[PDB]
Amino acid sequence: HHHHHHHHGSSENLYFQGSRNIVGCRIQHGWKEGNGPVTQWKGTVLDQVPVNPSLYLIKYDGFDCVYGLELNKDERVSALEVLPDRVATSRISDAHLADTMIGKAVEHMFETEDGSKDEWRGMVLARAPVMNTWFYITYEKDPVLYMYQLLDDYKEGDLRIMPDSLVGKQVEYAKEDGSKRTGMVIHQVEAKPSVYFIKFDDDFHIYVYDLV
Amino acid sequence: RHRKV
Repeated sequence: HHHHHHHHGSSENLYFQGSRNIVGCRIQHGWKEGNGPVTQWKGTVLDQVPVNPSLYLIKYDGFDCVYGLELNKDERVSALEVLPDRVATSRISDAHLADTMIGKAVEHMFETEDGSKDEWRGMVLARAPVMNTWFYITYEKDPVLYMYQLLDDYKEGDLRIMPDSLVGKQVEYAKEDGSKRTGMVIHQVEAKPSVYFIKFDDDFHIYVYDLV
Repeated sequence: RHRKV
């Protein structure tokens, strides 16, 4: 019969996306911030979220914040090369000392713009998973996930110390301005199990909530 | 010696 085709396609045209495992990898790709210009980003893929494998956690060279990014889907992302990357292990100087910062409150020194001494209380959550001489750390009055070489910090005296599940679950946040923002819980902290990571659809930050 | 953004 001689009709107009309508949702025409073909099964051949239909390749998988996110085939190759890029965990551990070093990546460059482009970034089109709105109508803005196409800058290049380089970084290191730390994890791939088990309960949403569209989602990668990237550490970008010289951004302190960990980024959750849906690397294949996201259309601000272009030209995604996986660099080959080295036979440089970087092992850890003192792992008795590193293994007793997991879990601890800490006080972390930051310069202000004038070069004056600011200290921010945080918590150290875990050692980062690919670059395992960095730590996941979150802060009390910035509760998103950050990454630093907290030994280097301790070493130069810039850091001090003192004494089932719902992973998968979609969640929304109740703004006092009426709207909602939908995300999902993506990780549970092995050290402080009352602590989880949320990732909201409209933002690349991983947020750390204590949910008990 | 860390700058806040």
